[PDB]
Amino acid sequence: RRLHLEPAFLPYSVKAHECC
Amino acid sequence: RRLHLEPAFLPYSVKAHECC
Amino acid sequence: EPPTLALRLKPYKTAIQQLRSVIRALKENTTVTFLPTPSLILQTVRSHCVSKITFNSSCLYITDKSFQPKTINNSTPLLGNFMYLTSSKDLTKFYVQDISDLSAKISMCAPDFNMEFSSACVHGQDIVRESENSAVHVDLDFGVVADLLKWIGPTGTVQILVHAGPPAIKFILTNGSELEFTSNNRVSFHGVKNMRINVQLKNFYQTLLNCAVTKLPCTLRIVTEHDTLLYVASRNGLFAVENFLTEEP
Amino acid sequence: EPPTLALRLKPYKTAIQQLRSVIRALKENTTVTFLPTPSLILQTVRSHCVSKITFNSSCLYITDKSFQPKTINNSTPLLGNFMYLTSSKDLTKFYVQDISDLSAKISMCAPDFNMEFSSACVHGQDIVRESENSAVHVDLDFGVVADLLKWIGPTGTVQILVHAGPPAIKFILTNGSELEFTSNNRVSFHGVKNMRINVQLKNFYQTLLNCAVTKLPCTLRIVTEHDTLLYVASRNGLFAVENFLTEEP
Repeated sequence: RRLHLEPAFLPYSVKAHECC
Repeated sequence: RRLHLEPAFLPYSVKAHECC
Repeated sequence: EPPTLALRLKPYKTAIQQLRSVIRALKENTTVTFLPTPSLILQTVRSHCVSKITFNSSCLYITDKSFQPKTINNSTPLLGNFMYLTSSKDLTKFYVQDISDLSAKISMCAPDFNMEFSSACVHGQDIVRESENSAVHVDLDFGVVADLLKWIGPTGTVQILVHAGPPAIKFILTNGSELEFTSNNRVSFHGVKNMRINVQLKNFYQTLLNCAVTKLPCTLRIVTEHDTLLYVASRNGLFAVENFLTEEP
Repeated sequence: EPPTLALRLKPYKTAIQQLRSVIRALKENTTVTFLPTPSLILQTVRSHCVSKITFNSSCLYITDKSFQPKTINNSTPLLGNFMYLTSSKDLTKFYVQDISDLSAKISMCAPDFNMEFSSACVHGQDIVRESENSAVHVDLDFGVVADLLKWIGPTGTVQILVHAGPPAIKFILTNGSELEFTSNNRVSFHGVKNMRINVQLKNFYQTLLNCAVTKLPCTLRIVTEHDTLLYVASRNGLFAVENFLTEEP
C-alpha cells in the first residue's frame, strides 16, 4: 500500500478504487 | 544529416555506416 | 483495444503550467491515480499534511469505463519525476492503458518520438477526501489569500481562531501579530463555531501558495468528525487543489 | 528476434561514472551511434572542436551482426539527455534493436520497471576519425597532463610549439608564460617536425579535462594531411576519448 497516511488522516480517506 | 561539421573536419571524417 | 485513459492536451498543458512550481518540487512521497471517471489525482503525503491535486474530466478522455483505477508512485525508476515529464512543451499525446491489473502502461509522444513505460501498480492506496460538512467553513476571495501570503511570507505555528457572531476568522502568529477578516464582501462564512486550532506555519504557508495558483477563491474548513483537520482548497475549470493539515500540540 | 545490441552493465556502469562530468554537460550538439562491431560512439560537434567518446566491445554485446548502424541525436524529445539517462544507478538492462531502417528502438529496465522508446534515425552523419600517421605524435604521462591542466586552469589562445632535435613540446600562453616538456621518461616523441599551431585555450583546456578522466597517458598529434588539426586522445579498457581541434587565426 505504498504511501501510508498518519492515523489522523485514515478516517478521512477512502481507497483509490472507490474514488471519483 | 543532423550535425554538420565545419569544412575543416570533413576530410577527416567517414560516414557512421563505414565505422568501427 | 484495452481500456484507455487519454489526456486532452490543450487543457492539460494549460493546467500543468499553472502547477509548474508544485510539479517541479515533487519528490518521493507522491502518488498518481488514474480513474475511469475520468480523473487524475496526485496525492502528496507528509506527516501532518496531505496535499491533493485532482484534474477534472475536461482534461481527460476515456474510451471504455471498465478501466480499472491505476495508482503509481510519481517517482519513476529511471525517468524520475513523472508529472514533470508530462509538462514537457513537446508532448503531443499522452495516454494510459489498463492491460494488466498489476501495472499501468503509459504511452507518450512528441514530434518524431514515442515512448512507452510499464510502472508497477500500488495497491490499497488511501486517498484523503473532503468531508460532507464541518465545524467551520469559510470561503475567501483570492485577494484575501494574497493578503495572508503577503503577511506571513518573507519553523513555528500559526493559530487559526474562528468567532461565532459576528463571524470572524483570525490568524495568529507566535509574535502576537494577528490578521483578521470579518464577514464582508471578501469572505463568506457558512458554518462557524468558536474554536482555535494550531497548525505548522510552514505547511500552512505552503498550502496557501498551492491554492493561490488558481487566482480564484479558496475554501477553508475545520473538520472535527474525527481528529481535527484544517482543510484549504481552491479550484478552477481544470483542477482542484486540496490540502489537509492536522493540529500541532 | 531483430538484431540487438545490448550493454554489458558492469563495465558500462563503471564507464559512465568516470564520464559523469562529460555526460551531464552534453547539450543539443551530440549524436549517439550504435554499431554492430559492437561499438557505441558519442560525438559532440562545435565549430573548432569535435569531441568523440567510443565505448569498446567489452561494454557491449551483439547477437546478430546484420544490425544496421543507428545514429540518433542525444537530445531526446521528452527524456532530454539520453546518455545521462543511461547513467542511472537503477539501470538493469539496456538494449537497442534494429527493427526499422528509420528508427532505433531503445529498451531500458530498472527493478519494477521497463521502458521503450523509438527515436528517428539521423542519416549520413559524419564521424571524425584519427588519421593513420601525422606530422607530430607525442605520448604524455597522465602526470604531464595533470601538470598542463594545473598550469592553465583557475577567451584566448594557446600556442603549441614542437621542436625537432632534441624533441620538445611547448605550450605558450598570450602572457608570455611557457610550459615545456623535453624527451624523457614522462613523454615519448614518435614523429616530430618544427611547427607551431594556435588553438582556442577554452577548447584545449576542456580537451585536457576530457582526456584526464582516464588517469592514463594521452596522445597528442598534429595532423597536416588536410587542414591543420590538433588531436588529443586517451583511453582505458572501456572507452576512448578523442578530440580534434582546428587552428585559430
